[PDB]
Amino acid sequence: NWTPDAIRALVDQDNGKLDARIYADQDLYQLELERVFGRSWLMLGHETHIPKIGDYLTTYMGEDPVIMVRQKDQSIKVFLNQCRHRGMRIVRSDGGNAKAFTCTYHGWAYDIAGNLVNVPFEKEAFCDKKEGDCGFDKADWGPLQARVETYKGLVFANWDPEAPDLKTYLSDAMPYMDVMLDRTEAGTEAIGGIQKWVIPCNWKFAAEQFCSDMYHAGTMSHLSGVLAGLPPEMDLTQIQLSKNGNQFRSAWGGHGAGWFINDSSILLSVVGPKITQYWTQGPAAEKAARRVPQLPILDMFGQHMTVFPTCSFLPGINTIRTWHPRGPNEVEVWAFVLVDADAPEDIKEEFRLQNIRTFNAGGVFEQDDGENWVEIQRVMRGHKAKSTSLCAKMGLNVPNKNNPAYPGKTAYVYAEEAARGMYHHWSRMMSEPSWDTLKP
Amino acid sequence: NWTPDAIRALVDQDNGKLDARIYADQDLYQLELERVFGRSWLMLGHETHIPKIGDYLTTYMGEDPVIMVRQKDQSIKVFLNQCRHRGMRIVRSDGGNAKAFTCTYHGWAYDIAGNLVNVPFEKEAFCDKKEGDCGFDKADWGPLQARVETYKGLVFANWDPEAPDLKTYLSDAMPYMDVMLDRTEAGTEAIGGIQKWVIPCNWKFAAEQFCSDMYHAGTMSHLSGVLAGLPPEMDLTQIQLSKNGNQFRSAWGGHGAGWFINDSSILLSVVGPKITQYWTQGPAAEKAARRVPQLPILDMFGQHMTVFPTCSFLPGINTIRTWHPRGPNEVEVWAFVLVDADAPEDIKEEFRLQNIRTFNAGGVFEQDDGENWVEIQRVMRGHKAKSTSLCAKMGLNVPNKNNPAYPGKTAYVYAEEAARGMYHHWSRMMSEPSWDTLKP
Amino acid sequence: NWTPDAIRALVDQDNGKLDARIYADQDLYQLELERVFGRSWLMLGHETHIPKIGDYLTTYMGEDPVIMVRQKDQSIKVFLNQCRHRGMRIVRSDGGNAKAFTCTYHGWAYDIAGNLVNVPFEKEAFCDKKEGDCGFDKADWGPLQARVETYKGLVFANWDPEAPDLKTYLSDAMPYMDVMLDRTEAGTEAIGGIQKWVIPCNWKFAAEQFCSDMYHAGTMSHLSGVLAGLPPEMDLTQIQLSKNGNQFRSAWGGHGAGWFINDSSILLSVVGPKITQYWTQGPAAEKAARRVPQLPILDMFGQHMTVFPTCSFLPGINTIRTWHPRGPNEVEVWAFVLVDADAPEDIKEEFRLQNIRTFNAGGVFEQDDGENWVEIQRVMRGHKAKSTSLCAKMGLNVPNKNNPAYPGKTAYVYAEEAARGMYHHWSRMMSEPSWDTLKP
Amino acid sequence: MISTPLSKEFEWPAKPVSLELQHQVEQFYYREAQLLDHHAFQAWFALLAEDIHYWMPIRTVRTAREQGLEYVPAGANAHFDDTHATMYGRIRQKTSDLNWAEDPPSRTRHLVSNVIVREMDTPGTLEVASAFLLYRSRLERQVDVFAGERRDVLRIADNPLGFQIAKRTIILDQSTVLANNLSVFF
Amino acid sequence: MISTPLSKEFEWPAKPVSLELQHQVEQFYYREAQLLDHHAFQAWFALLAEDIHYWMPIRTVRTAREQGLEYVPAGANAHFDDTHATMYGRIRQKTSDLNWAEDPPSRTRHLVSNVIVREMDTPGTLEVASAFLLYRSRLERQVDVFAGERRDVLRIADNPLGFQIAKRTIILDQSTVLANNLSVFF
Amino acid sequence: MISTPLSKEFEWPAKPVSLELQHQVEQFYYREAQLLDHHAFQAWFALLAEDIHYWMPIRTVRTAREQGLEYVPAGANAHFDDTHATMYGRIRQKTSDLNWAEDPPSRTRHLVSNVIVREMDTPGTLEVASAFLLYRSRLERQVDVFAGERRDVLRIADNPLGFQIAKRTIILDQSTVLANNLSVFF
Ligand code: FES
Ligand code: FES
Ligand code: FES
Ligand SMILES: [Fe+2]
Ligand SMILES: [Fe+2]
Ligand SMILES: [Fe+2]
Repeated sequence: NWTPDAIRALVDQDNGKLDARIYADQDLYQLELERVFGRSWLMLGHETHIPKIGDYLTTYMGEDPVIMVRQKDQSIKVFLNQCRHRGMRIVRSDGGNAKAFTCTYHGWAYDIAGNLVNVPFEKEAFCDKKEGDCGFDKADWGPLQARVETYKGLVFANWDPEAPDLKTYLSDAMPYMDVMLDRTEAGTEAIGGIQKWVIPCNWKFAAEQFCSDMYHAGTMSHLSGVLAGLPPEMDLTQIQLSKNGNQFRSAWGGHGAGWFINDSSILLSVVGPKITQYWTQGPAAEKAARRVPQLPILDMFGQHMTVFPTCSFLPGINTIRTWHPRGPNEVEVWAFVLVDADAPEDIKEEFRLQNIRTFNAGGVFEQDDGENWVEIQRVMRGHKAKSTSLCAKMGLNVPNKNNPAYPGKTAYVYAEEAARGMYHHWSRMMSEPSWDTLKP
Repeated sequence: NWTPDAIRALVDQDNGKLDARIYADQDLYQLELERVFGRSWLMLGHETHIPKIGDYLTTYMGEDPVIMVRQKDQSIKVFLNQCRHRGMRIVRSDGGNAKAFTCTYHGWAYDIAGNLVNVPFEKEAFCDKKEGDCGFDKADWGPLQARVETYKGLVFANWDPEAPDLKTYLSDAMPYMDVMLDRTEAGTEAIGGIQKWVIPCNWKFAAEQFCSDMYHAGTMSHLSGVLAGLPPEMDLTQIQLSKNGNQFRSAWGGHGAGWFINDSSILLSVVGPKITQYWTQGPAAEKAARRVPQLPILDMFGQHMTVFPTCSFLPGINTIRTWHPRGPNEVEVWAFVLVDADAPEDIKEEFRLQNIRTFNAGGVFEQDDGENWVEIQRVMRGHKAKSTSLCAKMGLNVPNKNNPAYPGKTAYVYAEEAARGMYHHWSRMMSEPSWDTLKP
Repeated sequence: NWTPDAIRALVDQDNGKLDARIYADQDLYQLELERVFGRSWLMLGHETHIPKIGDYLTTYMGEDPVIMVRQKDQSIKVFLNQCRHRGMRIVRSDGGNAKAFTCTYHGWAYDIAGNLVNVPFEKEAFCDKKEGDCGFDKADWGPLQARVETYKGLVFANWDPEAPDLKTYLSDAMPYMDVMLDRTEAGTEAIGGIQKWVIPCNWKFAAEQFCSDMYHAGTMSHLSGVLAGLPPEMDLTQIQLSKNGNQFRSAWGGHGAGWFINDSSILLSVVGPKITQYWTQGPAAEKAARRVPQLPILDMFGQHMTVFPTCSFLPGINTIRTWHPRGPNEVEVWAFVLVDADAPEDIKEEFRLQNIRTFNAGGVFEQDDGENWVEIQRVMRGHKAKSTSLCAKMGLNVPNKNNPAYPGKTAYVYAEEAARGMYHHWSRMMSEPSWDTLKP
Repeated sequence: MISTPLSKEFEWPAKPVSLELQHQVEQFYYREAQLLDHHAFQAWFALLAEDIHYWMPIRTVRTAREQGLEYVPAGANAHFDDTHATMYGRIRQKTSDLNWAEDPPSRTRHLVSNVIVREMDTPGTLEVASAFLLYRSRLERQVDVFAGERRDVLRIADNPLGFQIAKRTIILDQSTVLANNLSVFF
Repeated sequence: MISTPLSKEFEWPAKPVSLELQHQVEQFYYREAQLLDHHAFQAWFALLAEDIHYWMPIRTVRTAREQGLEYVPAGANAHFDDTHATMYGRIRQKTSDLNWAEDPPSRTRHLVSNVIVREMDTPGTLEVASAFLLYRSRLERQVDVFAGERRDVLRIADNPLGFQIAKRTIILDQSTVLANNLSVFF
Repeated sequence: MISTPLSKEFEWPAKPVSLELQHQVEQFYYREAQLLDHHAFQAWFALLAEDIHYWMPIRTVRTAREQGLEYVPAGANAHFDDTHATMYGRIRQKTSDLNWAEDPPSRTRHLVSNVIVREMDTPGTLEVASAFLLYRSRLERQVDVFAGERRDVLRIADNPLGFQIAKRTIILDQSTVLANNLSVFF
C-alpha cells in the first residue's frame, strides 16, 4: 500500500508540486478517514443549535454519524449515532429535544449522555438473579464518545484522546477566526436552517479554496456572480480589478486565510452596502476593532478561511460550513449563516437574504465554485490525468510579499502559501503515526 | 488480506461479541462467496415450482444465476445459467416449460439436462471430417452443474462435491423444519408468485433475525404491525406482553429457530383466527402432531427459523424466502407462500391473503423489519462505526433457560444462542479450507 | 496482484480457451489502462472532423479526455484536456473553433498547440522582477501531449514515445482497412454527428465481435434485423444461408477482419440495392479495385474489422466507431459514418439513412448486438460465472480453411482465429513491460 | 372492460367522454394525490368505498412464447390484495407514529396524467385508466421512483370530493421491486 | 411554425385553442401511449401517416459562442430518421419474437403532458408540442428514464382515433445517450 | 389559503373552477415551461410581477413528535428567497455567458401536472397548486431529477400570456439537496 515515504512524496512544498492522486485514490481516502478525520478537530455546529437541555443535532465526523447534545450541566457531548447491540441508528431526526434516545430495533434506550440505561427484558434474558451477574453490564455498551470543545460559539469534536486540545491545534490562527466570531461580547448566533447538498468532488478542493484561493475570485470564476449584483445601468466594464491584499499560513496545522485590503468592493458585491457599512463604520465596527486588536480588521475585506481539515467560512459574508467527505469523489456541504447576536434586526435580515443570494446551493457565487470542482473530479478518472503533477508554485520563493501588520506567516492575496501549508500538513497527518512527533 | 486467525477473531461466542466489519468489508464478502455460498446448501424453490417435465425456474446461488429444471426421469438438475462460448445468459425468462435452452448470441443449444447438443456450423467450422476430430467436443462445454437434493418439498443445491449431503448438513434441525414442511402426507405446495425485492443491507442481518431474533418482535419493531390487525375498538393497551418460549441452536451448521409457548396471540396477530384454529385444533392439527413427534408442536406459536446460510421461514404464517446476497451492502428477498396441499381452500385463501398483508414487500410487518437493516447498513459506512464491537451476549452463561421438551440445544425465546452459533458457524466456514475439519 | 505468468495463463490460443476473469476483474482493468490503452494507437476521429485551423474535437484515450486540434501548419495535435494548475477541464464543448483554450477556474490560457501562454497575475504573484525569475515558467506547465498520426483520413494517437509508429503497428492489416478508406483519390469524409451511447459491457466483447465474429450474424443474433429490411411479401423463409467466406488474423497486433465471398445478400440486407450496386459495379467500384490490388475487393461482402484495441468498422456499410472503456463493466460507443468524398449525393444520402436504420443506438442491427454483451456482463457478477473457462476453439487446428487470394493468415468466415490473435495480443501487451520484446 | 388483461391496452369508449366529466375525474385524482402527498391518511381512506378491492399483481419476465404468464394471476401471491378492512389496518399503522419504515415519513409526489375515462352501464359508475409517476424520497438520500398505470372503478359519491374508489388495480412497471419496500399507497 | 429551431420555444398561437380541440388531442395522445405501453405495435403503426417523417436529432454540448451548433442538423447523422417504409420494418422487427433487445419486452410508461396545440393553415392539420417522460424498465433491474419534447404534425383522420401522425420530431434531453439502446418508440 | 402549512394539503375550493379557467391556467404553465426549457430567460422573467416573492424553504427530517419542525420557517435560511430585484440579477447571470455552472447550459424538462386552481377574493387573482417533475441533464452524463409542488399566486395580466406570477412557493421533495446545485428555476 502506502509507505510514509510514498505518501510524503505526493506533496512537495519546497518545489511547489502536488500529485493528483491525492484527490482520487481510494486507498489514500481510507487512510484519510483513519489518520486525518479520525484524529482532527471537526466542526459540528454552533452552540445556538442546541441552546437548551436535551437539545440535539445529528451531524457527522467524516462518514460517522454523531449526536451533539446539550447536557443537564450545560456541557455538550458528542457520541456515535450507533446502537451497540446490532448497529442501528439511534436517533433518526435532524435535531430536536430529547429526554432519551431509543433504538427502534430492540428498544435499547440511552440517556442524553449516551449511557445505556434501559435494556428490554434484561431481568428475564440477560442475567440470573440480579443485573450484571452473568457478564452483561449496560455500562459496557455505550456508543463511542468524542472529545468536545467549543471556540467562541463553534462546537468542534475529536475522537483521539492523544490529540492536542482545540486551542493548541488552532496554532496562531485564532485572531483570523475572531474577525467573524469575536466582534462582540454578545457572541454570534446561527440563523435557523442548515442547508445541505451533495457535490461530486474531493473535500480537499473545497478545503483548499477557502484556505488559500482568492485567485479564482480575482480572475474568472465569479464574473457572473458579481454581475448579478450590479444595477441595470452597470456592466462588468465598470468594476475595477482587485490586486491589494494578503494571505496567512498557520504556523502549524494547515489553516489558512486571505483577504483584500482597503477595498470594500469585493465585500460590497456579495453583502451589499448595508452590511458593508455595519462591518466598517459605527459602534459595532469600533467595538470589533477593540476586540480583535492583533489584526487591522477594519482594513480587511472579503476574507476567506479554512480551519483544517474541513471548517470553512467567509468573515463578513458570514457563511460557514463543514465539508463532510463521502469517498474520494464526493462531499456534502453543510452550511449555515452566523450573525452577531446583538446586531439590529435589519442587519440580521440583510445577512440572511444576501447569504441565500450568494453562498448557497442556489446562490449566484456558489454554483460556479462547485462546477469547477466537479469537472476536475470527472477528469481525474483518467489514467494519465489521475497521476498529473499539478502546480502549487504560486508565490513560492517570491520575495517581499508578507505584511508585518498581521501575525504569523503571510504572503500575497494571490498566493498558494496557505495552500502549500494545507497539503504539507495533510502529508504529515497521513505519514506520522503518533502525536509524539505530529503535535505542535 | 485475511488470515484464518484474523477471521476467527471477528466473532467471539465465548464472550459474546461481534466485529461490525463482518457486515461491510468487501474482502470478507468475496471470501463469503467462495467459502460460504460456494459450498453451502442453498434453497432455490419448491418442487411444485417445476411440476412437469421440462419445467424450469431461474434463480440464484449467491450471485450466480442458475436454472432449476425438471428432468425426464422426474429428477431435478441445477446448472449455471451461462453459455460456455462467450458467457451469455442461456435462459432469459423467470420460468416456463422447455424442450431445449438456446443461447441467442451464437445459437448454441442445450438440452434440459444442461448438455450442449447443437453447435451451429459445427461441421463446417469446428471439425474436419467428423465431429470432434479437431479437438472440439460438445461434451466438454456444458455449464457447471450443482449437486441437488430436496427436503420435503424444498429444493436445495450445492456446488461443492466434498460438502456433506443435505440431511447431514441439516444436523439436528429437521424436526423444527417439519413443523412447516411435514404436517401432512400430502406435503406442501407453493402459491404461485415469487415476490422479489431489493434491500440495501447485508444478508447476515436478515439470516440472523430469522435464526434467533424474536426479541425485536417482543419489543419495539412490530407494534404498528400488531396494531394494524386490531379491531377499531382495541388499541395497543389491550395486548399482553409475551414472555414465555424457547429457541434452538443446531448442533452443527448455524441453524436456528425460536417460538412462544402456549400463547397463540403472536400467531393470531399475523395469521388471524381461522388459521390459528386450523394450526391448533381438529384433524389437520392432530395429524401434524403425530407426524412431528419430536416436538410439542401444538404448544408452539409464531416460530421463526433459518437454515444457514440464507433459507428462512415462519412456520404457521408460512412465508419462506431466500436472501440472495448482492455485495456486502445489498440483498434480494425472494419469497413465496407454502400451504399444506390438502388444506381446505378457504384455509389456503386465508394463508394467501394474510401473507400479502404481513410478510411481503408491502406488508405491515416486513416493511418495519427492513427499515432496521437498511439504517444499520448506512451507519456502517462510517470509519469508527464499521469497526464497532457489538453485543451478542444476550443469554450468554445465563443458566436454566433450556427446555428438555425439545431436541438439541435450547435457550430462552429472548436469547442470542442461535445467533451466536450462526456467527460461530460462519467463522468456521470462513477460516477452515477443507470439509476434512468442517464436516459434522 | 498479477504476475506476467498469471496474466498469460488467462488466454490459451494453443488450446483455445479464455478465462472469463479478463472481462470483469478490476485489477486487470487498471493494468489495461496502463499496459494497453496507455501505449496503443487509439482512434480519435477523422481529419474532416477538424478541417480548418483552430478546429477541435474533444474525445477520449481510454478514460482520459483529450483535445484533438488542427494546427496553424495543418498538423494535428492531441493533448490531455486537463489544466496543469488544479486539474480543471480546459475545454467544455464537444468541438468548435478556437484561438485559445482557457481554464475557467483561474483563467490559465492555452494556445491551440497546448502551450500555456497566459497566467493571470503572473507579474504580481508568480515572479519578482521578470517572468520565470522565481522558479515559475509557463513552459513547464502544458498538458501531456500524445503522438499523433493519421492513416488515410483516420486520426490515431498514442501516449508512449517507445511504441512503434502507426503503420508498423498496423502490421499486415492495411489493405483490409483500405477496402473502406482508400477506394478513391478523393478520400473519405465523415457525415456530421458522432453518435454516443453507453453500454454496460466490457470493451473486449465489442472489439472481439468486430475483429472475428461473423458467426453471430450467420446464426441467431440478427434474424429480426434482416427481417426488418424485407418487403411485406417476404419472410425469413426466403433468405438463404450464408456459408462462404474468410477471415484474417494480423501477423502482429491483434487486428482482425472477416467477410462473405461472392454473395451480396449480407450487404443488401443492411445497405440496400443502391449502395450494393455502387459498391460493386460502375466506375467507382472499378477504381476501388485498382486502388486496393492486394485483395479481391469486388468479391467481398459485409466485412467487419477491428484495429486493436478499440477501432472497429464495417466496410461497405461504413459505420466506424471507437469503444471507449469505462471500467471493466461499461463502454461508450462513439460512432460516425464515412462516405467517399466524391460519391454522388444520392449515394451519400443512402449511406446516411441506411446507417441510422441499422448500426446506431436505435438501429435494427445494433440493438440486438448490445443486448448480448450486456447480458453476458450481468452474469459474470457471479462467483463461479466470473472464473469460467470459455471456448475459443472454433477453427483451431481445423485444416484447409485459409484462402491464398488474401494476404496474411486467413481462416473460415466462421472462425475464432482472429479472435484468438486478439486475446493473444492482449496477453502480450498485458505481460511484457517493454517494446524491446513487444514490437513486431 | 373490467377484466381486460393487464397486458392489453385499456378499452376506451368509441369517443371520449365530455369535457365536464374529464375535468371532474382529473380534479378528483389531483385532490387524492394532495391527500397522499401531505400524509392526510384518514382523509384519503375516506375515499375508499366499503366494497373496495385494491390490488397490485406481481409482474414476471417472460420470453415470447410464455408472455401470457407475465402477470401473476388473481388468487395467487401479489404485492397488494386488500379490502376495506385490511386497508383500514394499514391506515392505523400509518397514523400510529410507530411505523418505523415511515418514521420519519417519506416525501412523495404522485403525478397523475394520461387520464382516460369510460362510463359504465350503472349510472354514476366509471372505469378510469391513468398513468402515474410516484416519486418517493426519505431520510438523507434515499430515492425511489415508481411508474405505472392505475385502472379504477369510481362511483359518484356524496362526499366533498364527489367520488369514492370502488376498485383499484395497479400496474407497476417493474418485475423485481427495486425499492426496499412498498410503504406508500398508489 | 414547423421549422422553428429545436433550441427555441414552440410558437404557440396568440390565444389557446378551444377546450374541445385540446381534449381531442390529449385523448389521442393518451390512447397512443396505451398502445405503446401495452406493446400494441401494429395498432400503433396504423397511426403513422403514409408520408410520416419521424426524426430524433443528436444533441451536442457547446459553450456559449457555439450554441447554434447544439443540434446536429437535418441531413446529417441522427438517432432516428424514418419513413413509413423504415418504420414498418422496425415494427416487423418488434413483432417478430426474434428482437433480442426486446425479448423479453421492456416495460414502458409514456407520460404525456404540457400539450400545446396550434391550428395550421390547412383544415384538419395541427402542430402540437408536448413534454414526455418515458420510463423503461426491463429484465431484473434495468431502468432507463428519458425526458424531452415532441413536436408533431397531426392530421384529422377517419380511423377510430380520429388522427394520424404526419410528422414527429423528438427532442431528447440528453447529449450522450445514457441507455444501452433506443429500442422503444417515442 | 396563502398561509396553509406546506406540510398540509392545498385548500381547494368546494367545487372545481370552470373548464375555461383551468385551460387558461394550464396553458399558461405549459408556455412558462417552454420558456424555461428553451432558455428564454428574459421572456420568462417578464412573467414575474414586480412584487414577486419566490421562495423555496429547506425541508428537514423529523420523527413523529417533532414533525411540525419539518419546514425551516419563513424568515430563516432557505434555498431560494427572492424578490424582483434579486431574480433580475439571477437572470443577468444566466444570460451573461459567464455562468460556468450553466456554460454549457443544462437540458431541462418541466413537466406540469395536477393543476388545482382557486379563485381569490380579488378579481383577477388566483392561488394555484401544481405538481412538477423537473428533469435536468448536462454535459456528458449528469442527471438530476427534482420533484415537488408549486403553490402560486397568479394575477391576470395584459401581457401575451395573460398572467404574471405574483408569488411562488416551491415544495421540493428532498431534505438534503441531491444535485450539486440549484442552477435551474422552478
Ligand atoms: S440494534 Fe439497537 S437495540 Fe438492537
Ligand atoms: S455466447 Fe452462447 S452461443 Fe456464443
Ligand atoms: S485549475 Fe485551471 S487555471 Fe486553475
Ligand atoms: Fe468562490
Ligand atoms: Fe420482524
Ligand atoms: Fe452484429
